[PDB]
Amino acid sequence: IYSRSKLPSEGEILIATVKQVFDYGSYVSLDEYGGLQAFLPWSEVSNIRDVLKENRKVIVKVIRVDRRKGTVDVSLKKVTDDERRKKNLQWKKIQRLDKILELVSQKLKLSEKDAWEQVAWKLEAKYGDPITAIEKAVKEGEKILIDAGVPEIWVKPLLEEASRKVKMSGLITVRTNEPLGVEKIKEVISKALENIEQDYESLLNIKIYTIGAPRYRVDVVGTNPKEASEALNQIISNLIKIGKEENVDISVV
Amino acid sequence: EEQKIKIYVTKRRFGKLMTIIEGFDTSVIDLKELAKKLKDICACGGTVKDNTIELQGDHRKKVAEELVKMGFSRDSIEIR
Amino acid sequence: MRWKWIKKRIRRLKRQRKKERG
Amino acid sequence: QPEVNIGVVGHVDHGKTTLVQAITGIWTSKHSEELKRGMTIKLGYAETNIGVCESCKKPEAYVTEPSCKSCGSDDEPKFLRRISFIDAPGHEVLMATMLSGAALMDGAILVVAANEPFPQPQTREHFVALGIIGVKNLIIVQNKVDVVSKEEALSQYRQIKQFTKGTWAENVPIIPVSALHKINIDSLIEGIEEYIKTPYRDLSQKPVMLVIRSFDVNKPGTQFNELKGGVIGGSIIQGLFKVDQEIKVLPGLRVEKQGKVSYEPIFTKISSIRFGDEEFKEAKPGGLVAIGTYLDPSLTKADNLLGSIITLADAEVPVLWNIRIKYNLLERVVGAKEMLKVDPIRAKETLMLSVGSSTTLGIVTSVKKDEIEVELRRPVAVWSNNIRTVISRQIAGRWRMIGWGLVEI
Amino acid sequence: APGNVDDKGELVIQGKFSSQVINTLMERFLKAYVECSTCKSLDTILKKEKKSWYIVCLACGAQTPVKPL
RNA sequence: GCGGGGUGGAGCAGCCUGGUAGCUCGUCGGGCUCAUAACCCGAAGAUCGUCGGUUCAAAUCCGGCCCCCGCUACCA
Ligand SMILES: Nc1nc2c(ncn2[C@@H]2O[C@H](COP(=O)(O)OP(=O)(O)NP(=O)(O)O)[C@@H](O)[C@H]2O)c(=O)[nH]1
Ligand SMILES: [Mg+2]
Repeated sequence: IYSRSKLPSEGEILIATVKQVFDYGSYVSLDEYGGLQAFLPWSEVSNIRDVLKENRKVIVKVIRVDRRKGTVDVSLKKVTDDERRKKNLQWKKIQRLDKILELVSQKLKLSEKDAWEQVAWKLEAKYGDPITAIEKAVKEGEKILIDAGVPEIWVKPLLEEASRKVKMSGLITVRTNEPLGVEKIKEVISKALENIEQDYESLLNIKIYTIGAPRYRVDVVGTNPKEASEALNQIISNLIKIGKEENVDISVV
Repeated sequence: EEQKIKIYVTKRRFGKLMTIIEGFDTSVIDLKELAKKLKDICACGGTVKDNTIELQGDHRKKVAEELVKMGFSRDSIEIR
Repeated sequence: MRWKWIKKRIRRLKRQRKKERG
Repeated sequence: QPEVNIGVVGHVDHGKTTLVQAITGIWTSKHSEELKRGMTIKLGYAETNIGVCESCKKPEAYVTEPSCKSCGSDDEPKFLRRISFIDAPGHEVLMATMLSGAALMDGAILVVAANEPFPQPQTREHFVALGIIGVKNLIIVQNKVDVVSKEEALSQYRQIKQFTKGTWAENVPIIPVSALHKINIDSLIEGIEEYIKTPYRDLSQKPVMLVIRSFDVNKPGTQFNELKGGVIGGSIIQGLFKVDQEIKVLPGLRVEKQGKVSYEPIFTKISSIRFGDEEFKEAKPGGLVAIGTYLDPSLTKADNLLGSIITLADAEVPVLWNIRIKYNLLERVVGAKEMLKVDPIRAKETLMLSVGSSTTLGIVTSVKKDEIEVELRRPVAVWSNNIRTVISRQIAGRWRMIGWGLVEI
Repeated sequence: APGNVDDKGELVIQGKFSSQVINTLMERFLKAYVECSTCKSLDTILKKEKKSWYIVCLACGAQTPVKPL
């Protein structure tokens, strides 16, 4: 994912990948900046073996850009979790794209640098995430491509070459006094956790458990961050309702 | 068990010198209610100040004796 | 004043009437 | 399932739990981590099998596992019964639970410490509680003789043989032990195989039982698909429960309406029956059981329905708020280091009324010769007319056993 | 090393080992499977159940759980 | 085995961003008030756990032990 800049603007947030775990930090590579290797120290981290992994692609904020030597430091603490989702959808977009040029260029036998220079940098102009100036393109026409002046070589090879976990959880409370209460719990949970796999669709796994005696935890894990509470809330809603429509009291913390 | 306490004189307003009580486990002991009870024993004003109780005037012995009455270990209490 | 007294009288009454009721 | 309920009363740290450990093997955990630095805090629990070496000599003949080849020889010792214990605590303040616990006992064993001044506060407090409630099948035990002079343990046996005099305790034998090196325990098994006989219980009677624990089995994290039911721990006394019966809990949960109070009975189905770690289809007196239920485990987490009782659904039992006690006092307060003489009851006084397993607080409305009328915070389900009770007063901050009587309806 | 026992209770170790090392390994055997943890008596039994063996002191009465092997 | 912490008498800052040790419990001096408090200013006190290392300079950065505290939350 070639960049139209040398160094990321400091304080910026982006997707990078852990390259090399050393003792006093590790080297990462900012996937949005031609894999621009940078430096990440423990004073910015925090079971640490699954995010300090060899290749899992983390997200971070740029603590320091020394434009001089050409080195960069980042942190993953300093990443708001309100940033951590938005810039987590932006990811799945920016990688649909990657794939596209990663196969068109190849097909066209050229360069992903000339696939990113040409296709993606001028479709930067026409206000937009280029993958959407192509989602209008493939639907509408190749004249959305030619407008911005996208070298009419990729155009068609583009169009035709056109057509993973996140965890979210919640503390609930489920009281009951019914003679066969446990049972009704199992029920309302298995009726409020129903057809959800298709409603707020394809996610990965959902887990409901007791961590207090009335306090519980629901756990939606998925592929698209902003599919999170979408699923989750809905579930938690239908808890209440069906809980509230089957004599079992339920209430979010 | 194991709850120690310190009772000593603490500068205050009109009168002479307040009384400070510290060392209670605030997760188990409600200082608001303790203070209210102590204020009745001393018949003085007082407040919970952070994790301590401050009483107006010198009531060190009064407070210590009342705390023992309330079930707190005699040996956990020191008057300074 | 009569605020005072009314609630003092009431509290006396209640507390004592609590002690009579009990 | 265990036949009988033997209690292990006594002063603090004399080793009650330890003696239970030499007999069964079991510890009471000492848990909540607190108990692990402190001592027994909930009633401990443990069971064991007593067989006998017919084919050899006693007391050693008194075995613990189907194995005689430990003394004399092989012939697989004959099984006499399986018993259960109830380890109380010993601390002057856990009085309110130990009381509670007695309600399940069919007999007891008084663990005195061989290396500390015989009538120690709680030792007595307990003893008289025992002679008061009715637990007349008693065995005194001289524990820490593994740390004393061969003179000392005999002279204590004297002070004991002399206390055990005027009192109701004729030939309540006294078996010195070493709970630490498990020495002489087999003669203890022979005592408890003689004197603590297993009482008959008419089953036909109304199914009635006392509760003293209850847990949320469910592990931190078990999914909802297999949330195992609410679980009620306690002891049966009269009747017998069976898997799949319809049951209720009394007085049961109270509601809240703007400062009001209102208890009411909980119904459920006996999901399951277990003694020790092994499951049974039915359950009969003597022992503690645990009852798997179908009710929201919230309802019985920490030990909520403590002091509650379980009976036949659609059964006739009073949930009183106000009660008629007939009654008597001790002349002394055997339980303070000080023996100060018991002041007679003044009305409008708060007293702990220990009824059955439950522990409730209440205020005195009536003061006659031996019939007072009490008003209670939490209701008492009075299952019989024969309801023994135990009465206490906050003497010096800590509560103290002062007298008794009989519930009256 | 391999070996079995005489019909007359003798141990024949199919290997010529130094008298010493035998003891060293033997005491280690005592430590882990015979000696009581509580008091060190050596006057013990050795229970066995599904998968848990225990040392059982005839003096102190305690049970040192040992790795069934 | 991990990781947090030893700073005037007590209880807490300051340390990854090396040169300035800050805050509350009473003391002492001077103000304000007719006077007491309160409030204000000025004063007493710290080998910063120890044995050394790097540096111009170490409370501060790197290692060596000595006590102090916690570790992924407990069982019919
Ligand atoms: N030397 C010796 N020590 C013993 C003996 N019995 C118990 N102890 C010791 O006494 C201590 C107290 O054990 P514990 O059983 O908790 O006492 P307890 O009386 O059960 N506590 P609680 O009164 O609360 O139930 C243990 O540390 C044990 O080592 C004995 O016969 N000899
Ligand atoms: Mg104990």
